[PDB]
Amino acid sequence: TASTGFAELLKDRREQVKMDHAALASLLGETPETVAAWENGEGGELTLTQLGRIAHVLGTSIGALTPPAGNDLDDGVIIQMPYYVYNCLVRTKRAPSLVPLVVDVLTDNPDDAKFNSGHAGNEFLFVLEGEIHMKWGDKENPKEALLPTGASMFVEEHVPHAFTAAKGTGSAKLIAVNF
Amino acid sequence: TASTGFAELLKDRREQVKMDHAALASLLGETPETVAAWENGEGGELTLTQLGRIAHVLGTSIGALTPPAGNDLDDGVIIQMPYYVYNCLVRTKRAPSLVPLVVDVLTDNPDDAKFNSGHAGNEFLFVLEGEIHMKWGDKENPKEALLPTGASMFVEEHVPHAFTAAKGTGSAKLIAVNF
Amino acid sequence: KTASTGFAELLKDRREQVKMDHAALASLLGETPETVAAWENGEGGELTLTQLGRIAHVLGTSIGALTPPAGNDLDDGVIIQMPYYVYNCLVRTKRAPSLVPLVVDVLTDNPDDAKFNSGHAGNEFLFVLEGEIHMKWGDKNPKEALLPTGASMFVEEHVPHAFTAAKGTGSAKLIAVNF
Amino acid sequence: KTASTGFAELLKDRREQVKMDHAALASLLGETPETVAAWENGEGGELTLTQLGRIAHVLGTSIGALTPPAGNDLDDGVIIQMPYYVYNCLVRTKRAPSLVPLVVDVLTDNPDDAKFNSGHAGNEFLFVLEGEIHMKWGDKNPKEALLPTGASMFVEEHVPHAFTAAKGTGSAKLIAVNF
Ligand SMILES: [Co+2]
Ligand SMILES: [Co+2]
Ligand SMILES: [Co+2]
Ligand SMILES: [Co+2]
Repeated sequence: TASTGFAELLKDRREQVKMDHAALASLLGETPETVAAWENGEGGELTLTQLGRIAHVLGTSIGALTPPAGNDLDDGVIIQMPYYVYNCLVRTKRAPSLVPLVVDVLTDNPDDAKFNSGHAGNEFLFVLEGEIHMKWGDKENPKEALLPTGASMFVEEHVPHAFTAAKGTGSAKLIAVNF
Repeated sequence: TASTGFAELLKDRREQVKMDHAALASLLGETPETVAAWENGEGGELTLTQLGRIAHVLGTSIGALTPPAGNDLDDGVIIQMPYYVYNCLVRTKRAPSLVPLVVDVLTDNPDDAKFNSGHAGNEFLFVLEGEIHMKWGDKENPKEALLPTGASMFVEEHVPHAFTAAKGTGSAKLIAVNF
Repeated sequence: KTASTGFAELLKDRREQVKMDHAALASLLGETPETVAAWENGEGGELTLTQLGRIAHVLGTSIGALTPPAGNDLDDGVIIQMPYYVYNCLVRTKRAPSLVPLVVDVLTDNPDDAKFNSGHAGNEFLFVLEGEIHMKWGDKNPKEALLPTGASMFVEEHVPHAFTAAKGTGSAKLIAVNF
Repeated sequence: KTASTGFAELLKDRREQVKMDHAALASLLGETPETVAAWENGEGGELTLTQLGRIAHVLGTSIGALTPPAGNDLDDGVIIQMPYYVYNCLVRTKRAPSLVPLVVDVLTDNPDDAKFNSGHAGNEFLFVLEGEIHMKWGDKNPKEALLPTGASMFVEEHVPHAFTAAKGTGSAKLIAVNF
């Protein structure tokens, strides 16, 4: 469907900027038959660089000329049967930014907490097991919190944060839902 | 800050549609001094109905004339210490649609599952304890799934769904994150 | 669809979303549960801006999220308007509130008097209808350009700008579409 | 900022977001991990549309999410263009791709020949510059209106529309701004 989606979106955009096959073809150094072919679903072998040139001439992005991620749901639902190890939970092309994980935190030395520099999106966390020592903000003088099982947290986009199990408690587990 | 936010947004919108105090005042049956007062932060006693008239004359919504929810974060973070009972987890005015809950499911009779007709937003779920009998789609001939502890699910906006503990297992627990 | 009726429906949606019953919400607002139920029955019209801000606050959201969209002033999808600076306001619509089109008669031809607009929320398209325009933008050390009749321009959000007719040319006219 | 360079950065962001290393991602694409690392070093320019669709698929997202925005063709926030139907394309910008302004010369004055546009993704503002326009919209049982010089109109997304000059009036001219 990449080729098919591109074929449809290419035609819509070309029409939108009032170009006929010949007009777009000239700008790209192609023949109008070649542009007609792309709109007939034959664009599959176009390279990333060529797509960039086409988007440029059409004053838009490759993204605007390609289809959305797709649908992997079953009547609207998708299920997943069951120092840091990441256990990936269910994801879906219908909500690409959703990345939920069960994180096993195996280090219990807060001095050795390493900061993720911040995310582009928000994050919700729940302490599944053990006790977590969370740190955030400025790596040099961070905000901190000892979080027992059952505690929950929200971390806003771009806020640096790190986690370790509470000093000498061995290990802990968190569910992290980035969205 | 409702009054202060309104004062600033009102002035910006009025200016945007090229109205001076007198022009807006006439349309509302008010004096220009009264409109000037609102822009000086004195709009706190305006009623919901009056706000609706002001938004109408300015061709916009009450929402466009009022401030965003606000910031309740501490350097970008907010934490919460620890047939259906809802245990509300952390929420934040910085991401209003985020509503995470620990749901105790106390009914284990799938025949008695009642369908939530669907949400405006998406939902992620994780089976915390026990085994869940999930149903979704058409209440009369639903899709179903038996989900053991550790299973995860995603439910798209407006998809009806219901949950019960697996037949005769007593009770179960889920973390539901609506966003 | 009154302001009261829209609030009534959105208030109920949000209250249920955060799993509060009438009594729980009433306890946070200095009201009885019966009064909260009344609001949900369309009786919130007299609520003040200040009170609406508190309601939004305890529900962890904004007044905007609890009030209806601007409205629909269209006739099956369309709306038609018959026919130093004078602004002739063209058609506007509650279905696209940021759209503010204007025919601007520029009656000063002394660039030295161009007064800068601090920038807009939103983009802007301009088209010179008559005369010659002396345009200025950026840092009020501004960039400058002479725009003859038929010239068109795009100014991105927040870019400050100002204009007059070209020196000693008398007057000019342009159409400015903010969107 | 090449298409290759943008893809390189976004691919790496996404791969890390779903916690896959080079080897894990390589195993889903029929490539070696060294080749995946090369793409992240800017060497993906020859990747085909088909291959990009597969990459997006295994990463649970869209080609759009893995490719750069349209780009910036502005000069400190602005871009300027000097000066049956003939379309004179006015200024456009990659910073607002949906903006397509045009001066349309309408050379047919027989309403019977108005050919309907199935509707647009996006809104549209129109202003009659010369002559009289016979506008049609909705169900190609259409609504109709005569628009004299100076009239303005707004047509919402997806509403089909068509126009000619008013019967026997020769020709007309309008400016159409799609945004
Ligand atoms: Co994180
Ligand atoms: Co639900
Ligand atoms: Co402006
Ligand atoms: Co159109």
